[PDB]
Amino acid sequence: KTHVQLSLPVLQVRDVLVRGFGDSVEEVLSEARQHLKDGTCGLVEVEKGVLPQLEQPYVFIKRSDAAPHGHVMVELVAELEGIQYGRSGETLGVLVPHVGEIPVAYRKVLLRK
Repeated sequence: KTHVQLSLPVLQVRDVLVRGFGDSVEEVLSEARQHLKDGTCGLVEVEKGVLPQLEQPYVFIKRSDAAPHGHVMVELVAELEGIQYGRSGETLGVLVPHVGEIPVAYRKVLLRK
């Protein structure tokens, strides 16, 4: 399928144990997609002071359209030193590995895969 229905655990930035997916734009997008497929991906909602507490490169989920079955259609955009790789809509948050942190909520998304 070109899209996959996912429910992403929303983590508080100070709980996150693994604060990024790797060391290159290509690696973080790769690893983010693998964790999304394996159900081991969390979401941190972006507010003042969140991103400096996470590791670059960043992987964002961004709204790709204006929401089947409650699931917002999203795609991945990476960012490294202020340059984004991808073009999409509003940020829903930044993806991080999930290694068992307790979430505060779930974000239903339809991921363009």
